[PDB]
Amino acid sequence: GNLFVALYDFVASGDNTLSITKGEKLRVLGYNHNGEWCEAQTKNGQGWVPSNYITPVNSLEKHSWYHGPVSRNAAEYLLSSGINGSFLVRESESSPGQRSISLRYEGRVYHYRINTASDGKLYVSSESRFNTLAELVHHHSTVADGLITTLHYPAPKRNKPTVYGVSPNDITMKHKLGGGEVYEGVWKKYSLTVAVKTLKEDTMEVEEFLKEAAVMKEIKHPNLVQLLGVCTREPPFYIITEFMTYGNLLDYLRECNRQEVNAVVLLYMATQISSAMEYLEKKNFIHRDLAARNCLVGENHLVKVADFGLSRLMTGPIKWTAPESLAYNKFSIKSDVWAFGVLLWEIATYGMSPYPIDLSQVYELLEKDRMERPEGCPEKVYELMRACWQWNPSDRPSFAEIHQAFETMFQESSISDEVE
Ligand SMILES: O=C(Nc1ccc(OC(F)(F)Cl)cc1)c1cnc(N2CC[C@@H](O)C2)c(-c2ccn[nH]2)c1
Ligand SMILES: COc1cc2ncnc(Nc3ccc(Oc4ccccc4)cc3)c2cc1OC
Ligand SMILES: [Cl-]
Repeated sequence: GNLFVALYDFVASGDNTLSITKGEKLRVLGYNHNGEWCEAQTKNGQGWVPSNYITPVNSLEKHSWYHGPVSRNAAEYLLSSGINGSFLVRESESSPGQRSISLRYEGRVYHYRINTASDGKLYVSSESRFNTLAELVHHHSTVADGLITTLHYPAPKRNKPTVYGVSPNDITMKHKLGGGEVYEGVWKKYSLTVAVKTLKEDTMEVEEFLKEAAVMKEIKHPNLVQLLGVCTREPPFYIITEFMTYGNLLDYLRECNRQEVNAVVLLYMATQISSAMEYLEKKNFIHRDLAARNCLVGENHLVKVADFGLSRLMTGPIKWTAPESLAYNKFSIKSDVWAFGVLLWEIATYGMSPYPIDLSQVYELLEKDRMERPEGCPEKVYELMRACWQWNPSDRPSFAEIHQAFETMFQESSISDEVE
């Protein structure tokens, strides 16, 4: 009804950004070039606001139980911390317009489809159809009516929506890491915590460091780290990226509390990384340094991938390479598929050192037959990483194929159930 409602809290602290509290009423006056920001007027003032942080009043997103387009296993992770009656309504990522209800009950997560009849009345069971989705959700929150339990408690959001650009349109240096290249720091103009990477050369050339970053600036995916800025005017070049509070994926995995980080969490991270790699491959970009250290962990196990196009740097890296990448200097997605298979072995092993096996002869060890089953790794997952390690690179599945497998691997089961 011409009005908008804020879905997430946003602190302004920006050029002309407007602070919004969840549930505030907004009148939208316009949008910026990319649409990631929109000018809004509220009872307090006028200013720019992230577009994904607010939704139209007539929108179905105004409801808490509607999480928009959500992966099936992402929804399963969302319901992992729930109780009986915990539920969410999601849009199918593979085919949009298809709606599903994910409902948690006694440790299980059940998925139901909201099918539309010839009348257009959406329904879950054929005996009760409704004109609108809100009617159906209200009815199934009143009685179960064919569901295993009533839709009682909408699931909370996993993370705030990702925005591209700190503004609609060198600086403070904090502590580095501790040791045992990348520093944490503050941007004053927007007063936000960022990560700054310094570098020397070899891969970081004179004109490549600027023309390559232009392609990197166009890297925009929820599971890919965002290149906020670059500073090439000083002998130490600065790479400004988002900040992830939990840091290294390998360090997280080795120190994590496995009761909180269970098999569903592991598949959530794997699906995130696979979707990031699918986005990178579909754009014809090669990561080249895929591994656990180059991934980062965020809130609610939000995983992002960094160090893409980095190739060199840090280095204080043999086992994550393709057999054809170090023998003949290959540049391909399939090498990244091999690195992804090693990464998934690491995830299945909770961060164990790969090939645990003489390094000085590992190449040969591969000319004939690869790591064995981790304890509890489902045979499907080992099969996937097995395909990811092929002597001929053409025989390895695409990252899109890997993601499609991952989503449909446990359609009639649970990864927690299929541990053994
Ligand atoms: O959950 C586990 N694996 C998993 C989860 C999700 C997967 O799918 C994906 F998609 F997420 Cl990769 C794939 C694998 C798991 C549980 N327990 C384990 N332990 C055995 C020794 C004991 O102390 C603890 C191990 C293990 C074996 C070797 N090291 N660790 C693994
Ligand atoms: C809490 O601990 C950490 C938090 C982090 N938060 C964000 N980023 C990190 N690492 C990073 C930063 C910039 C960078 O530069 C590039 C970015 C993309 C592509 C190429 C280069 C590479 C890695 C972090 C590292 C951390 O400890 C290892
Ligand atoms: Cl929306």
